[PDB]
Amino acid sequence: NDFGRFPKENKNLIPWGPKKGKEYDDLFNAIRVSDSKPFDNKRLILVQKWD
RNA sequence: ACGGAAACCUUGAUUCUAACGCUACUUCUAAAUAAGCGUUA
Repeated sequence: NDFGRFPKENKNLIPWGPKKGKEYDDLFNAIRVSDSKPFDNKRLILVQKWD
């Protein structure tokens, strides 16, 4: 989206939301990702950032 | 020492019976708690 002070993403490129008088066209409402069953704290470590 | 005197337009009566402010309607739609590590030493 170049119509602005600095560029940003075009959120309307993949259509989402309801439209007035138009058929519902949300693709990523059809993809529904559930979360995980909780795992244990025995699987956790204390890593550090290296660049 | 009057066409005059005496005489309640009065008694008893429920503006009452029956009737759902009800029927239908997702607070809904997309969205990684994530990005940047320069320069000096």
